[PDB]
Amino acid sequence: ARGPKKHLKRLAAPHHWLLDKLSGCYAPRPSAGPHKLRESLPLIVFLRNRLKYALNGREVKAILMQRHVKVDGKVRTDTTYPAGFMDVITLDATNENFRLVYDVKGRFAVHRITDEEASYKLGKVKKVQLGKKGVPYVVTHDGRTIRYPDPNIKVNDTVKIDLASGKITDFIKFDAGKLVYVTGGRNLGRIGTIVHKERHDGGFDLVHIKDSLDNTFVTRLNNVFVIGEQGKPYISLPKGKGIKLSIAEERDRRRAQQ
Amino acid sequence: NGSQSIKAEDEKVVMPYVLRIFFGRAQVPPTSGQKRSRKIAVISVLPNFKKPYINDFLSLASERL
Amino acid sequence: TVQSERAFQKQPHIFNNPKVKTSKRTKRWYKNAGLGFKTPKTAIEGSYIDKKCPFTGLVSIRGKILTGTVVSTKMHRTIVIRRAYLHYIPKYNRYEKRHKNVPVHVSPAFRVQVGDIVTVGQCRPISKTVRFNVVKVS
Amino acid sequence: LVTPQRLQRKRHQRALKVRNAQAQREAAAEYAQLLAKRLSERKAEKAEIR
Amino acid sequence: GISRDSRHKRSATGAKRAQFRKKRKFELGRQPANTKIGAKRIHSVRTRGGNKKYRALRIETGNFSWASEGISKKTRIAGVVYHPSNNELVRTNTLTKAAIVQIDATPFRQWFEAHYGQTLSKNAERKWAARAASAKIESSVESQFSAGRLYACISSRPGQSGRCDGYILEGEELAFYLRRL
RNA sequence: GAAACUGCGAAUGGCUCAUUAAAUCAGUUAUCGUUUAUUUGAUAGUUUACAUGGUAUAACUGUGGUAAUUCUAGAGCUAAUACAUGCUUAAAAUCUCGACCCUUUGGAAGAGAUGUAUUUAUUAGAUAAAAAAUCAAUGUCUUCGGACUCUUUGAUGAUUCAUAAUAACUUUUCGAAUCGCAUGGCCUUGUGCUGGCGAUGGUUCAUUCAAAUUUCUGCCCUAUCAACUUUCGAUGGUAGGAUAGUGGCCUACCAUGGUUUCAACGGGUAACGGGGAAUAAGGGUUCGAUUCCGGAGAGGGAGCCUGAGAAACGGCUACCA
Ligand SMILES: [Mg+2]
Ligand SMILES: [Mg+2]
Ligand SMILES: [Mg+2]
Ligand SMILES: [Mg+2]
Ligand SMILES: [Mg+2]
Ligand SMILES: [Mg+2]
Ligand SMILES: [Mg+2]
Ligand SMILES: [Mg+2]
Ligand SMILES: [Mg+2]
Ligand SMILES: [Mg+2]
Ligand SMILES: [Mg+2]
Ligand SMILES: [Mg+2]
Ligand SMILES: [Mg+2]
Ligand SMILES: [Mg+2]
Ligand SMILES: [Mg+2]
Repeated sequence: ARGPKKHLKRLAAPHHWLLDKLSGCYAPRPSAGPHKLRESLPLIVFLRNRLKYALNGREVKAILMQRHVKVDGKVRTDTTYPAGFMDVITLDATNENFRLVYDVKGRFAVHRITDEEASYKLGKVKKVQLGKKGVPYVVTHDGRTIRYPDPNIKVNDTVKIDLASGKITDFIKFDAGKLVYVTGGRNLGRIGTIVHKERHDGGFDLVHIKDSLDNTFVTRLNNVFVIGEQGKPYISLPKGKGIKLSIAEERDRRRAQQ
Repeated sequence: NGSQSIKAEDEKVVMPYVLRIFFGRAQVPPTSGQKRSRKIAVISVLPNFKKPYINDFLSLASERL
Repeated sequence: TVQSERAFQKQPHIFNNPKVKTSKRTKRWYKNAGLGFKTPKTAIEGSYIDKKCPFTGLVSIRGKILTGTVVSTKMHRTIVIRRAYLHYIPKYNRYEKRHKNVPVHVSPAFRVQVGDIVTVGQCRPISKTVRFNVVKVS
Repeated sequence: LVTPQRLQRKRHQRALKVRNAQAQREAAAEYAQLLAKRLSERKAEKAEIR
Repeated sequence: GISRDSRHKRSATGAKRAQFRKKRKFELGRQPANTKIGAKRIHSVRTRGGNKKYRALRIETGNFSWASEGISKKTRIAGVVYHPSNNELVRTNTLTKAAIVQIDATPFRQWFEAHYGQTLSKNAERKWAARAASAKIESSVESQFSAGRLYACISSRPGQSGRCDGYILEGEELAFYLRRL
């Protein structure tokens, strides 16, 4: 190619969007934004294919141009705005607030939240560095640059960002016994407690996570997101509480509830 | 001692012009980075001048006072 | 003799102030490559200049670390090592011996002969074929 | 043409600039106070260890 | 015409590679700018991205730094005396990085006069007495000062930045280059 | 609201498999080796003003050439978020140069300089743990004797890293002369002062879409191809030029190197590579131009403007047909 691509075939689109393979030939390409392409849910798919509010792309554009959709407390109008992990989607007319969280199956789940819990978000500190004029700043997983951080905040910590002011309200250190959420890999969507961090200089760090059912799994450190202390999450978790269930047990539960 | 420098015989006529032209450049508001280096250059050339001419340049500054 | 060359060999941006004359030995800058690769004392107290030395030059060791046997040392400040391995043929369910010759930059702080075992670390492209730099000898 | 809208825009820009400067200074002062308090506490702990 | 691709070269084993593709813009090269002493002539070059480069076709002044005294003054370049890469640049008086040049000493000499009150108001006397200890300099630099032309080394790249900055040779630098001269 | 200027797009998409045998491609690494329009978040009291020019033109009026083309010549006009210029805003601190009283332990009116961008030189960026004596400079203090404590420094496995500071430099930048909607608040009642919700621009950093190079392993037939590469760069060192940047990528001087019976080099390929498809009980054997990913091309070579992004071809120029 001679430049950046602007099209996305349906088959090449991220699996977890759950797009029909025969509805069309192309899929929404998320525009550049806070989140990466493969780890983002564009607003069109959220409003049309998940909430079923809009029947087709044109109605989604009609919704957005009315300025009813807010992402992280700011109005967005791009149909392909890449909403992602820990972003708050507010629809005032419906009096609805959503937080985008992966369910156990690894897909973004429609999770309804109260307004108070919608007042803030959580961000993984991706970088801590001194800016120009000797001003420290922190860059989070969603690309927010926050100046004058608390000095104790280090990389891989979690910061609770208030959306109204864009400032850090509190922070959680990455330590053993903390509650964490998996945001990548085959263990995507699971929740557990840290047990031990293996360090490999010049390589990818590994973290052992024990679930509430005492099952253990190892995951690369880049895919871990600290969300609180054990039993005291700082956000409301989706149904299932991040517990992975075997196929047989899922069958049993499904038959029972039916 | 520059190759293109004013000859000693011709200094007496030319230097009064040279002193006055530089004076205005010192009056440039020394405000932007290029404009600030300009003022430094104007004052930096004074040692090249003979002391009597330096005295003349100082005299011009105090004339307005 | 260090200064055996048309241009002066100096470590860039290391200035020995003649006026102060604090010490007779010229100021020398050095760094530890990491990964537990001990910087040899010859580098610290040596007099050579080398911009491609991992300990005194402007080159960083990052990426893969390999090990090999020195096979050739006939060029200046570089060597060629031989990495041998076994490739698996599934049809015959059997292995085959294969080898690859890797050129590696060696700093003068190390003295390497033909046959010894050297561990090397990846760095930026030094030359047409050199992409590794010696970091331990044995 | 010189119109009151242009004057309003100019004034608005100047006010925005001044307000931003003051807010930055306030944030810097707050961070300085926090750093000083942390420093004093760490020095007190070091004195206790001695 | 000038290209920086590695494909046209032979492989390490000596094989003659075939043409994988046509030349690409992102691996281009441009003609050298043989900078020379003369009235200033600099023309811009639009490079990759929106960035810009400055080509020093002609130049006669440069900022030179006396490191020992930690000063930098602007001075005309007398000429190129010795270059390590190729002597033809010395014969042609072409300016490039690392070329050894001769520059006038008048600004540096005047600065040293003013700062130290020695030769190569009570406020001036006090300052001079305070700084008198550091007045002594190398004999080699003083001899050049007497001659009026100092030896300097260009540390900038005129073909890229459009500047001709440098620093005064000193100590082992000066001794070695004097031997080569 | 035609036309035109301006901005943006046209480098996506679609098509084909000619070339390509460690090349592409698959998996896996790296950028402490570099560019990045746009999106997202930060970020710039340090720069006639009740607001500057044609250093200017299109569209348009009018006069014309050619057989012909998305051909255009002269003259007359007129705009900008085009082009080119150019001010207006707190205090303090610090560092220089310093008239002058005075010979002190000196002091000191004043005059200067500081944001960013580029270039260079230099400095800081500490630490495995404890105590003293002096030389020089020289600062706070008291009980005039001597005393002098809590004294400042982030990140990485690793850096000349982030950042800061000193001295200068620049055909050298930037720091809003832009636009919509609306008419609130103070009064000394002035078309006085102040003021809201947005759009579009703009330096730098980070993020995102990307780009470039890159580490390890893996390709069918051929030994009746056994030595190849090196004069005209082949292997490596040094310095420079160029590049967005590393690098024989190229230049100058140097050495004589580099690959190979563990199959180099050369030849054939009805050779784009892979996910995959067929058969088979299993091993294997064959197919994969062809719905997705990646690469290359637009009749064949060569070379470029523009632009963040092209060696573009529904962009341009030559040559060959
Ligand atoms: Mg790493
Ligand atoms: Mg072949
Ligand atoms: Mg390979
Ligand atoms: Mg755009
Ligand atoms: Mg922006
Ligand atoms: Mg006309
Ligand atoms: Mg050569
Ligand atoms: Mg080089
Ligand atoms: Mg073919
Ligand atoms: Mg095939
Ligand atoms: Mg195929
Ligand atoms: Mg093409
Ligand atoms: Mg055809
Ligand atoms: Mg072409
Ligand atoms: Mg096309």
